[PDB]
Amino acid sequence: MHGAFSTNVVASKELQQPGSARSTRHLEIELPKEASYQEGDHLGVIPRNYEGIVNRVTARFGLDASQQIRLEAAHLPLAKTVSVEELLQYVELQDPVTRTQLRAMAAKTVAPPHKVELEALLEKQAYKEQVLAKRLTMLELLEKYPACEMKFSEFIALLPSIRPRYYSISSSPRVDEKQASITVSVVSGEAWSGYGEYKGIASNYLAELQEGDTITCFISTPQSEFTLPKDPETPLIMVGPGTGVAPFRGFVQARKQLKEQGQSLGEAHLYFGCRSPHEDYLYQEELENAQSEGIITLHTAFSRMPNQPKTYVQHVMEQDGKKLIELLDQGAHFYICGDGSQMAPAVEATLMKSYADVHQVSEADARLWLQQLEEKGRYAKDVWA
Ligand SMILES: Cc1cc2nc3c(=O)[nH]c(=O)nc-3n(C[C@H](O)[C@H](O)[C@H](O)COP(=O)(O)OP(=O)(O)OC[C@H]3O[C@@H](n4cnc5c(N)ncnc54)[C@H](O)[C@@H]3O)c2cc1C
Repeated sequence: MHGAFSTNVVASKELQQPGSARSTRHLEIELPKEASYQEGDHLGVIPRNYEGIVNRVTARFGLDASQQIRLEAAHLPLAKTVSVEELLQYVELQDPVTRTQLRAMAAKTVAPPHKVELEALLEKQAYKEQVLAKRLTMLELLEKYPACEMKFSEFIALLPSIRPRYYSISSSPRVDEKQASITVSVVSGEAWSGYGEYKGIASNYLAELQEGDTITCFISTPQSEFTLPKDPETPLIMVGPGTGVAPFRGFVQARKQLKEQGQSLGEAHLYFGCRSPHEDYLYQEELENAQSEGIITLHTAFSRMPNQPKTYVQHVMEQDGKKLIELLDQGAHFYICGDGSQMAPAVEATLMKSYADVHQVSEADARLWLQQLEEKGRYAKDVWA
């Protein structure tokens, strides 16, 4: 289920502070009559490959972007004439090199030591350590091996089809049913492969869009429900550092409308973490206003404030253990969003340890407690790698 539609960008702006070395974007997108969404839904984005990486390919093959050509034997337009540059928007250009890809290159290689090296990469250990660990691509190996006689049409056909990227919708449909926002951390750094500068495909595509540009996307609803309790007095604990705040911005906007409609709201704790308020404290103004209107209680942790200890949300949670565990005993829902590889597990461990300490039980009893909480639908994750 990818029921995709084309539509316009209504806003696009930077969320980090002037002089941050990093970027996080906020985009507002319009939705057509047929689409609709709910808090905790995702936007599926079909991205385009950026100019830099398209030019690296046409340069390697000595081709002009506009050169029309036709293929025949990825989801490629076959038996149609189509330029090179548009063919190149159908495929992934920076996935690790596959074993099929390596064999194809080896077979077209006429410098013998270079063939020995490409074949070396097929072995189990080398493949794990030099290809997969560093995310070494076919493109980077073609640039390294200019006398590999592979040709464009064989290149294009060996590549995977371009995949969508998911973003947690950061707005509530209770404010505007036909407009949705996303919050996009921009992937950028030195390539782990060693070949220059790395840019994440969808995130840099999204970062470069402007008001009036079009975008192809669809609404996706996750198998794991990530929604507010049915009763607005049921207490919430939300942990969402960095771009993890995204779905909680939707939660905040929802609660704010429910209040404006006379509903009473219970406690809602938002644990937010970032480097610094001088840098990446996304939506600070909105979140401080929300807190002032009693929509949330806000707890921050800063990793890089001069003259302060490095603080993460789990450290703050641990200080607040007693209170957070009493809340969960009264029927609170707990939510985590953001980084699933390090932050989520550590937050989970701190929650269980708070339980163990408060209720004087074993770690096994604390683990069973969390298991039961999840099975009741009260412990939800919107995390990613
Ligand atoms: C359910 C879900 C919800 C999500 N919600 C959000 C969200 O709300 N906001 C958000 O910003 N993202 C979100 N993501 C992540 C998002 O979908 C994209 O994966 C992310 O934006 C990166 O995709 P990309 O195309 O820009 O980069 P890609 O081109 O796909 O590259 C991604 C890969 O590059 C790797 N990489 C990173 N740095 C380097 C480097 N220097 N050298 C080599 N490789 C590197 C990454 O580890 C990753 O493996 C979500 C993901 C999921 C699954």
